[PDB]
Amino acid sequence: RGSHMCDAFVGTWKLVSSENFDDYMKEVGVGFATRKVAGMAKPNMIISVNGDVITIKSESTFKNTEISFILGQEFDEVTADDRKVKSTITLDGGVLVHVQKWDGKSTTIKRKREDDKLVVECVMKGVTSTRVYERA
Ligand SMILES: COc1ccc(S(=O)(=O)Nc2cc(C(=O)O)ccc2F)c2ccccc12
Repeated sequence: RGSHMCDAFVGTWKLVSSENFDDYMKEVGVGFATRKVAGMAKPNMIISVNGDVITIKSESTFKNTEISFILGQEFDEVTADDRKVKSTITLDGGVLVHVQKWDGKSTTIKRKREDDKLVVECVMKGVTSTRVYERA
């Protein structure tokens, strides 16, 4: 197989900034103790592409997680904060758009490349958070 545009995401990334994530987590419904421990974490994110399958791994002192998915195809995800969600990830103009659905709720996480960074923007009921990763 040849190159794909989404190979721009591939690599090893480290969190360098996080803005408003506590208020986002409150809107998502994350409990106090999990918010405090999860907000401290400075994860590494490892993204790989193999054929049609994209794999996103996160490693941190809080939790290790791994999702593998095909664009546009719904999957089951257990999130780092222990929600059991239905997830669908698509590519819209270079941006990975990830919708998580659970318990009648929904949140959207966008991942995009900007300069040498990977920018993660999430939104829940009007509350947004921005988390920025750099190459590790
Ligand atoms: C480290 O505590 C977490 C790790 C991951 C998730 S999430 O469900 O994967 N969504 C997500 C991930 C990122 C990221 O990886 O930076 C940025 C914004 C997000 F909404 C969490 C979701 C809720 C609370 C804590 C989470």
